[PDB]
Amino acid sequence: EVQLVESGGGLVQPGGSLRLSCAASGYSFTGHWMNWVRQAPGKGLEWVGMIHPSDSETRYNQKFKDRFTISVDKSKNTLYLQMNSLRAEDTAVYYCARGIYFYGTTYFDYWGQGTLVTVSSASTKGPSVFPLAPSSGTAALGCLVKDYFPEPVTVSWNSGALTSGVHTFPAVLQSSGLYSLSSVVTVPSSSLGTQTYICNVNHKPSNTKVDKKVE
Amino acid sequence: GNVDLVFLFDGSMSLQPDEFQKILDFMKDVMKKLSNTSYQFAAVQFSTSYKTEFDFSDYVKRKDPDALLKHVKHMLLLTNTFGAINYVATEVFREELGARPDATKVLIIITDGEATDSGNIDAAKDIIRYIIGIGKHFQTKESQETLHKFASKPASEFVKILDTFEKLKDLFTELQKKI
Amino acid sequence: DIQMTQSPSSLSASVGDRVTITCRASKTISKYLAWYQQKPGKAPKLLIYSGSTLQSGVPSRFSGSGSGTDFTLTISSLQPEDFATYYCQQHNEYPLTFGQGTKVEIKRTVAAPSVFIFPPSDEQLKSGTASVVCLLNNFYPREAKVQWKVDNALQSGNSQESVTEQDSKDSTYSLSSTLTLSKADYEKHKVYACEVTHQGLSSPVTKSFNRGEC
Ligand SMILES: [Zn+2]
Repeated sequence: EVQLVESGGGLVQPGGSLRLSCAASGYSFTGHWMNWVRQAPGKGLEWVGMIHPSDSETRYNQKFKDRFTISVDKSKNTLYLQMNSLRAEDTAVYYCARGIYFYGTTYFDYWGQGTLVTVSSASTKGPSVFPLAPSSGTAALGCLVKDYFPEPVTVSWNSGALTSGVHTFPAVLQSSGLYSLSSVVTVPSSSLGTQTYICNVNHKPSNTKVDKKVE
Repeated sequence: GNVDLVFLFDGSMSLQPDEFQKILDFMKDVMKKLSNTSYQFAAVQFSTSYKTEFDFSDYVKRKDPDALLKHVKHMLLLTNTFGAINYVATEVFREELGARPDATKVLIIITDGEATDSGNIDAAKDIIRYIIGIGKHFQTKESQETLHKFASKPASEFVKILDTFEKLKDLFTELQKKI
Repeated sequence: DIQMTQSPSSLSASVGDRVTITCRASKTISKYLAWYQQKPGKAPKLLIYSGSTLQSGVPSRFSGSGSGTDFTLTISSLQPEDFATYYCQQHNEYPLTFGQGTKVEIKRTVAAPSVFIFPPSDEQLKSGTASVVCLLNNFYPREAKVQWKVDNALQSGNSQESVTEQDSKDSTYSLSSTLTLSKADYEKHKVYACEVTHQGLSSPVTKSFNRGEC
């Protein structure tokens, strides 16, 4: 199974640096070109460049050749991306994708899940989870993950054993400057009181793992 | 002692981007196993035209199977096999490109369909040829027998037809069990 | 240099309809153009490469075609799962350039939102901030008004809404509006009503609770 896992993102101060990682699994690493494609919150995609594991031949988009450096570690089958003097615009999700060099130039067929890089001079903050208790034949209960920076926050319920009727809403930026969002789920009106409902609130940047049982 | 080996692989249109890939990896497993030796390879891709993907002096210079086949591009065309075998015999086995006169010239052909042109390979009379028929077009016997002409006799030894491209890993392991 | 323009920047089509997105190029690019499908929050998935060829795994309903400068992605017989932003990129010269995409949304029948209202948790009261959260589940279209009323007072400037992307199966949205106050202005009032006016709703539906009882 071709697998492209990513890591290394988070919050970085302007004029700072950060090195992303792309751990690939499932194919012969030194046989395919590897690319880095970023995506500005809610915008188009942008190509950064490509490198070839076998010897590190590289080809960049000029826009990124001045600050972005690409390298690799054949030993670990890991792809890296060195970014310097980052600015507000460089905030985006950076994916790494394997690519086919056979036709024309290059088109990508196996992408990674993505990594959110936020460039701001604000400080990381841990989220707080407040229960959204159920009504006093369908009822819903949620978890409110308040004040936390930067993004993102992942939320699942009962270790992921409960997926139906689960809605985790997009993070909303509040005037304080922190983010906040909720995560609700609709369950039978009968299972309440007897069935235990816990959400799992994980904020990676601020390394905050909170488990919150509702009611 | 030393043997110059050439890879004449098919980049026709009946090749899927995944099937082509297995062909490039087979050639990569062949060179890894046979590196650290007298051997010194070259590769030429044929379809309608004929391109040498890397010659003998490029090998001695680079040596890394992977890094040599990185700028390879699928041609998606015809399968002019005759013109290929001749191109390899008068354009590739040359000392300007870095062929050793004292070496025994070998050619491994890898096609997935019947030749698309006509002529003869009398120029590559002194070039031991191994042809390999891959799959789904080499199923009936009338087709398998057409590859006999490109190979050396007995064709019984020099011609190898495979059921699937996934059977190339197998042929690799059959050459790891040989002499 | 190579500007890829896509059209339209978004569209809604009933399940089953034949969709067609066009991506025109700056300067010809032979038949080299690929198409990707980005589901919300996930990574683009290759679909079509070299103008019209289907990737192995892509359902037949996806089709490409065109050459030179004008290409078109043709989704014949849209589905409820086919919800996402469809990107187009050329692979004939560097640097590789992409399009701007086109959000393709699934048009359905009207849907009534189920209103709910949540009284601030006391754990948040011991913080000094109260946030009342109102929920509207599985509705359509996406447009829907929410009005906050603290003892018949329309709370303006102190509310925010969170609308979810369409459901990959069911096709409906969901929203979440919250009201931020001071544990001072909260425990200063009892009635807290959430007003929801949706197309689906024959008449404005309100849910609410009393402070100190909930
Ligand atoms: Zn063929």
